[PDB]
Amino acid sequence: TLAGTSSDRDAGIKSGVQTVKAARQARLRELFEREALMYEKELNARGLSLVKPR
Amino acid sequence: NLRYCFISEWLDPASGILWKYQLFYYPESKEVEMVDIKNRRHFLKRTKYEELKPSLLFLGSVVTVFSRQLKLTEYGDEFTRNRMESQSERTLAMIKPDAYKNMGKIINAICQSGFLISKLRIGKLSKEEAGEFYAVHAGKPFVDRLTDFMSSGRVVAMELVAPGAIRKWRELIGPTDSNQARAEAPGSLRAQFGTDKTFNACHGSDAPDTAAEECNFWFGPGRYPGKCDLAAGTTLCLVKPHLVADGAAGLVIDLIQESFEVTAGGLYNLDRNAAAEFLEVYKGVLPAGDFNSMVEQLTSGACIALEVADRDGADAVEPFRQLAGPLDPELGRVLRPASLRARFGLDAVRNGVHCTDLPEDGVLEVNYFFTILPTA
Amino acid sequence: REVISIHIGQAGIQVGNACWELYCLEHGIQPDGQMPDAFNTFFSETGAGKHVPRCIFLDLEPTVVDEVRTGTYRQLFHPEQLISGKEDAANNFARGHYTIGKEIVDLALDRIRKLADNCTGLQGFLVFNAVGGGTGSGLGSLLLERLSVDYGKKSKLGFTVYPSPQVSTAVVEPYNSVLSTHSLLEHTDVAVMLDNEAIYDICRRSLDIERPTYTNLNRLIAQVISSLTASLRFDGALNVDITEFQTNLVPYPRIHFMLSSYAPIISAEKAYHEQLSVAEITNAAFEPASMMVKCDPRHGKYMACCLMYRGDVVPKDVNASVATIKTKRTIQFVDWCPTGFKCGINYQPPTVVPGGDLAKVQRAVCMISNSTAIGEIFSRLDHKFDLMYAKRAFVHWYVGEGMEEGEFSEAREDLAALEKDFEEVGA
Amino acid sequence: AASAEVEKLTVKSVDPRKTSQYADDYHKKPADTKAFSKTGGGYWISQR
Amino acid sequence: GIDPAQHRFGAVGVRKALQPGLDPSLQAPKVLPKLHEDFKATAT
Amino acid sequence: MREIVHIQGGQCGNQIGAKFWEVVSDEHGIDPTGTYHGDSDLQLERINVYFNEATGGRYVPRAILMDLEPGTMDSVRSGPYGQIFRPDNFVFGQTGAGNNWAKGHYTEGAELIDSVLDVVRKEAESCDCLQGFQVCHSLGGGTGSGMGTLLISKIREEYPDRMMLTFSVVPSPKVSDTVVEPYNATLSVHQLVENADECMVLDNEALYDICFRTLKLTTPTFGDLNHLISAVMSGITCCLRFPGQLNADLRKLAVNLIPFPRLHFFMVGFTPLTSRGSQQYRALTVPELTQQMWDAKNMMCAADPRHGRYLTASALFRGRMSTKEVDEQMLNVQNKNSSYFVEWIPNNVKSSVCDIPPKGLKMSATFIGNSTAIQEMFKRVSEQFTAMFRRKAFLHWYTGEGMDEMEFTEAESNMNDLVSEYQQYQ
Amino acid sequence: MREIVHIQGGQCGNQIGAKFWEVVSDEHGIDPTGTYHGDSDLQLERINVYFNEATGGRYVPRAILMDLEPGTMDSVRSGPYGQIFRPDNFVFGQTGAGNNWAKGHYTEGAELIDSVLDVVRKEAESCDCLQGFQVCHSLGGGTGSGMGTLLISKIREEYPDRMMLTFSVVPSPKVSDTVVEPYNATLSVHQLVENADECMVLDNEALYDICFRTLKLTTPTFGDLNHLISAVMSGITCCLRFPGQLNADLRKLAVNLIPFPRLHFFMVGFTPLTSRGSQQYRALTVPELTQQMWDAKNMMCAADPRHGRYLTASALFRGRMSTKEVDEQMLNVQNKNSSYFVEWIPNNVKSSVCDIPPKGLKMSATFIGNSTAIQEMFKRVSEQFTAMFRRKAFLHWYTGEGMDEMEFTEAESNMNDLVSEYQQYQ
Ligand SMILES: Nc1nc2c(ncn2[C@@H]2O[C@H](COP(=O)(O)OP(=O)(O)OP(=O)(O)O)[C@@H](O)[C@H]2O)c(=O)[nH]1
Ligand SMILES: Nc1nc2c(ncn2[C@@H]2O[C@H](COP(=O)(O)OP(=O)(O)O)[C@@H](O)[C@H]2O)c(=O)[nH]1
Ligand SMILES: Nc1nc2c(ncn2[C@@H]2O[C@H](COP(=O)(O)OP(=O)(O)O)[C@@H](O)[C@H]2O)c(=O)[nH]1
Ligand SMILES: [Mg+2]
Repeated sequence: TLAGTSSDRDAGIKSGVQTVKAARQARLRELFEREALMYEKELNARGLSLVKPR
Repeated sequence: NLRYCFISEWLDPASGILWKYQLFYYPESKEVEMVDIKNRRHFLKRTKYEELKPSLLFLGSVVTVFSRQLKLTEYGDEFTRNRMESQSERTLAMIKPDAYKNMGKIINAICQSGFLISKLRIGKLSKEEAGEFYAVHAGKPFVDRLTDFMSSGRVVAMELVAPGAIRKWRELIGPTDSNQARAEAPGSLRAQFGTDKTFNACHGSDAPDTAAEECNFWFGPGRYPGKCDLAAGTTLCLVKPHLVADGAAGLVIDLIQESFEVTAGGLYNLDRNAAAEFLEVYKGVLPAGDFNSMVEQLTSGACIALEVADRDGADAVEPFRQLAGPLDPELGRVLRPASLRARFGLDAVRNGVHCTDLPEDGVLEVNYFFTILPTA
Repeated sequence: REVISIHIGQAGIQVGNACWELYCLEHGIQPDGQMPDAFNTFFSETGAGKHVPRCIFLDLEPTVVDEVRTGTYRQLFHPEQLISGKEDAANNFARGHYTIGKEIVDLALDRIRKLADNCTGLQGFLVFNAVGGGTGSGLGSLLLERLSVDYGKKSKLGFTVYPSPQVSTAVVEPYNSVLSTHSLLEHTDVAVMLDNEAIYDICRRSLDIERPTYTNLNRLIAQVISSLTASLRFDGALNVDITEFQTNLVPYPRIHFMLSSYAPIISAEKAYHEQLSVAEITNAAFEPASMMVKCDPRHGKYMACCLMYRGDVVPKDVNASVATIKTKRTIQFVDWCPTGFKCGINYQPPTVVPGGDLAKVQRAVCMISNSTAIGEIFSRLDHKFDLMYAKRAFVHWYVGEGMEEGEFSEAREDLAALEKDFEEVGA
Repeated sequence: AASAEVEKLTVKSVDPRKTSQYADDYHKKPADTKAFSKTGGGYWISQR
Repeated sequence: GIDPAQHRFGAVGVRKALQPGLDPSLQAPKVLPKLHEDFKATAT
Repeated sequence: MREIVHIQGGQCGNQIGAKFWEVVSDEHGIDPTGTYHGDSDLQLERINVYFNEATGGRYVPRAILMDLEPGTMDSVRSGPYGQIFRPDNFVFGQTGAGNNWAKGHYTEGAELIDSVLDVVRKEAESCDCLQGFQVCHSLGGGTGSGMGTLLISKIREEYPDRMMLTFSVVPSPKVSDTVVEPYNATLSVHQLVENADECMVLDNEALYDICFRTLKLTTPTFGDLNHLISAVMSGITCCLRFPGQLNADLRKLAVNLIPFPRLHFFMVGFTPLTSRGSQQYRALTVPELTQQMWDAKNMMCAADPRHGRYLTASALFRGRMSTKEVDEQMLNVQNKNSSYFVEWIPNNVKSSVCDIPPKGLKMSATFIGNSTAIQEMFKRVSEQFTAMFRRKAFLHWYTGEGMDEMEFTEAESNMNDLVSEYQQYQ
Repeated sequence: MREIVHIQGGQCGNQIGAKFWEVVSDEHGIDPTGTYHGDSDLQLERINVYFNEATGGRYVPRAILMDLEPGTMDSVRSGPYGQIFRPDNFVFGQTGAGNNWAKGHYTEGAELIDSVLDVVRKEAESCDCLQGFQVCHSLGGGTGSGMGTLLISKIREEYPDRMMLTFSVVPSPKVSDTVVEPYNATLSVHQLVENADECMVLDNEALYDICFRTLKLTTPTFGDLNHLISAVMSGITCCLRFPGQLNADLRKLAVNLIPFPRLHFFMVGFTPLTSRGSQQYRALTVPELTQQMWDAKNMMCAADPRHGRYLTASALFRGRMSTKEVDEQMLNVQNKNSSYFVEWIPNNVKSSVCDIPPKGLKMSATFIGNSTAIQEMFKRVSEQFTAMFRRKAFLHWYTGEGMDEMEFTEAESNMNDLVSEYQQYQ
């Protein structure tokens, strides 16, 4: 289904569109984590580095 | 003071009634004002927008003020008339399939020589579709064989707006015989990318009324002719308003046409509610930047979007992502200079091109952008 | 053997939010509620493949509570135990004890009744609150009162968070503290003090976190509580249940105030640094540099001490170490209690929390003592109460709620009585 | 510095810290919880 | 180059200073010497 | 859950309110078209404090405009986030008081206040649990001070159990618009000390000093000063709209800050304020924020705090920060400058931390100090008042409308016994 | 850790400091844009003494520029390594003193010194443990001497427990810029002998003679003179910034070189200094450096040390050396020229070795000698002071501003008793 019924909003169950959106966000985050782990090695091959948060 | 006025209309986002907003724009102070035509009351006072190019505003154009995009339907004043009689000259400058293989250089030449592209669309025409076109040339057997040639490849159709636009285009094309054009003027586009008199790379409307009719045929109110979207093994790329404004669209599309086959493309000036949906998945990541700011830049202007496909036809996501390089233009410029984001992406949020990022995601974004937004 | 745990206030439910994280991590329960008999003292097994804790979070402001209702542990407590009011008590004892209490305590005790009825072998209660705030002090005291008239005979373990002397984040917490003790004296059975500045110095010195948040504090407090209940949850060589603290640690009907401490509080590289054994952790449990309340036990004399050992501890060396402690003369006991110790040994070591700051040590010690430095602490609070009360500052908020000066005067003289009791017992 | 810690830092480089302290700290991966078993803490005593 | 009548004589935001995270010019360079970051990871 | 209704009065209040609702809408991520387009789910959860969804995610502000000239109504439909408001809530006269306190409190009030009380009654009963009311007005104007003041009086007569925040700008002699500023301010103060719970004193002099020195701006127009006060107000009510490691509601802040029922006039500041040329050269730490907070040049009143003592103070921080660092900084500040705080109250500094910073900033602060230096500002006003009252200047337009001289003497009495008791606790 | 803040006064002070921060940044390997680009790790651990990390490798110096005329500040931002200072540290007047000590100490000071004190305070508590302050200024100019002198007095009153270095140039009749040189120098020295902990005396005459003889330059501009002074200042502070086989901090050198509280005027040298034509024809050994170090024509004062005795002396070496060679060289110098040393103090030479040489060199040294030949300089100045003051020339531009005559007599008496006690200990 695309959306939720009237009982879903009370039961707290998220709608189909909401759940698919969240899952998509998180899969994307995984991909960019892999990409960052690759870029760090590619930079240290040259002697430069990414900046890391504090 | 000087005032350019237009009635624009704006349908809103959740109570369907359309209506006119009449608009006053002051060139000297870069100032825009709005008063509703109905109710005789002010809407937006003497505030400094200065985000709209005065050249960009013209009859039938869509401009976004304060998160509302309202196309200017038509001016009210006769003063504004003469002043924009000047600019609002429109022509239909479509291309032929023989030059379609090298259309990036052509669009580059166009917008770098000086023009405006208003609306752009790539399609593939059926026989009845090409016969619906060229309606005035139905009796000529030359055209009756032309239509079969035209129905073969993938055609491009762009609307050109410029002062004296019809005349400049009839100039830059060159005579229909490309051999004599090669002999006469090498700078002519037909002489540059023309094979035979029978085949001309670029076709230009010879009359204002004819252009007004063929423009309507190509992208009329409810018309989306010759849609050619191949969902399998295709990726979505977004040429952003930065490139649309500066004219690097020709610089990017020839570059990507060199490496991949380009299939379907259009000029979509999204609404905010469409941009939020399209983007909404990159708010988790921090490399992309503020989700609100990123969405805002995308709605701030027109943008082109093409379906990219690879030569082998296996999958285009990964190869195109290596071509696009890193998400940040600095990272690209340092360790992937050949990337186009590194080449002409300004900074974090003003990056040049946006791209699909997942193989499960490419076809989804593509079919959305080429069926869902276009139908609505 | 089953014990239920209620959490009152902004501080209490965050501490509990670390405790239950620790419990599920110790018993192998995934936060969504299922495992991939020792747990039975905390989690009731409803139906199949589900375990719900025996606790009630309750508070008047909904912001922290629905932060839980949206956090990671949504599936652990479903939304009917997490009681939430509409508006806060706002650091106002009278507002929490009379205005909103009268509307929330009935629902609270009505819920705790059918929690106890689901239970069968109820050991006791243990509450979590900070006495500086408004909700944790006022309606906490009102709740403890109605629970004491409900059952009475059952032990009530009050783990309170007192205001530190110099580092403090409120203004009227002396008023709320004094008004809290006036009921915490004659209601709870065993009241454990846990200040904040001592924990700050602990994570600054031993754990060497220089920018500690509240998560790290609540994490190691949860480690102390878990080390307290490990004797009930897991089998060891010498088990000690909740009823023992009632007898072994409280020599008088009113002297129930316990300083806690813990060792070895060690990071991930100092563990490889140090050779860990029983003699030094028994030492480290007694120096003021590892106590949870900023006070100097050198100034006081111990009444009775309890030692919870976890992990790879045999009983001969704990006996040898406490023999060395009793023969040392840097610390002093009272002449009343020659048997000043109570050991307890459990087999399971303390676990680690991924992303935590503590390493997996083989053994650990939780010390819980009783001394007269606490009598010094209460005098420190009484002095800073009397100064502000001398000018009648902030009084009009309490009287505007509906209280008077009479309870202020009688709580003042009550702590004066407590001060006299500690100083006469010290002799 | 430890290689695994450096890797964790470059992992956290991508997270925006746009969530609250509570979630950001108390978040758990499903592999973070180990099944219950008799560890070598103090269990070699009773297994004689 | 002034028309004596039409010319106007006489001599002719804070969000940018408030929220600089949006500002594209003021940013981290995002690429640093490896030795520097390896010192910083253990220092900070 | 907890509810704040917003009331705007006078020209200065209306424009401040416009920028305030601009900033709030930006922090919650709703566009001026009234739809939601934010990012984090932490934004959706506490928008009932300021908004009501009407039909499908359309959020209207819970605000009531109140004025007497249509020029103000044009100026509030002026900017973006101006069409977001509620057309019915534009309760509005037509004549115009025009810098006359008697016209704002006796003549035009008699025909406008019944209407505004009805619409604010509808806004109060539209929600479930009120937390308090929040009005923004001035103390020099006529349609702002007198009208809003009676509004405060009638509301406190109606709902005596809710909180009340009043953002009031006060006249200063260096930046002085009208000539009857003391004639209106003293009467406004006279009624505010007996009606309102607490008042956040502001002024334009300190704002221009800030925009010149620390912002290093060229042309600080009014949109900027209103932007600064807006950021202040958003910083105050951030703890309700966002979760924090140490929560502090409005009433909690009031009971921590107000030791006596008449000692409730606060000086406010904000941090960080950096020039765009020196922003890159600055670090972002808690001590960096604190050293700018306790700077006397960063306060938003014309009252040098080192000319008196602090009674209490509060610091609301925004952003993921170290709590130990927060408290040690407050303690160090309290210990170094030990004479500038009051003696008979220990730990004069209450603090709170929120996890959500403002948009674009990494870590921000908001200072609220209840000092005794406000008696200088009331003295510099009362002296202007008595100098004019010794010669009865400008008096006839006031007495000829219904007011009498005894009201002016009562204002003198209350202002004077007020400043004597601040001097008493100094 | 151990902290040194920098204070630059006057035109000469600003240009000297510009070269100083150029060479320090060069030593720590940071580019003129403010980021790190070095190669060795040794530079990273001790940049906290002279910098503060701002954001992403942005290290701003802990410096405070201070003067009264914008020409000097513009010349600072014009050259390279001018884009790294914090613009808030450009505390700065508008009128200009102009060779008037009374202007620099009584009138313009009253409105500039509170502001510089604000920023130097904020920059002092920005760090944890102060080692001391480091001031570069002149004794001939007005805005340098007078303003810097009062700043020294205010600072020594607030932080009396911290060390203090003053690099002060003195005027000489042979290189004479202005006319009121003695009226400035006498008063400044009179204040420095009770306020400053120690002073490193410089002068342009000896520097010009050095670039003529040893350097054999053609056009000795101010750039090279400031270049030499910078190399001296980096040489004296290298011990804190780098490890070594024997570390000697600032207070360590002070207690080693100052036998009496008023005997704290040092003369300085520097080695190696060689002409470019002979740059490759020379050798690099510790005896080679010691010969050039103990030469009388290598001192940076116009005081022939062979006309007096060294009370004490110190030499700070940089580079991989054998301390045995270092100490025996000091012993040889002390044994051969035994008449030029004091008798009642044995082993008058303190030494130190650091293992990091300056950029481009293999081995360098820095000599600091507290001799008694400096009384020749002060007699040379005081006699000019008496020659002018005995007939009251130029006196009224000082008396007309707040100063009186007994101040000049006080400076005379203090100068006279100082040189007499130097002559006594000779
Ligand atoms: N150890 C610890 N103490 C906390 C924590 N949060 C708040 N506190 C303490 O709680 C005391 C004030 O009471 P709070 O828990 O904050 O608030 P409250 O008890 O719910 O009372 P109200 O604020 O009126 O709702 C402060 O002195 C804090 O030191 C925490 O997470 N851990
Ligand atoms: N900060 C700020 N102050 C304003 C603005 N407009 C007016 N004021 C102040 O309002 C004072 C006069 O009060 P006024 O606005 O006329 O009140 P009213 O006449 O009752 O509406 C003047 O001293 C101004 O400083 C504004 O846009 N921003
Ligand atoms: N070494 C050096 N000395 C200088 C420089 N500029 C000025 N001086 C000396 O300083 C003296 C004048 O000091 P001045 O700069 O006018 O001091 P101020 O007016 O107080 O700032 C002159 O005798 C010069 O010899 C410089 O760039 N380098
Ligand atoms: Mg609370």
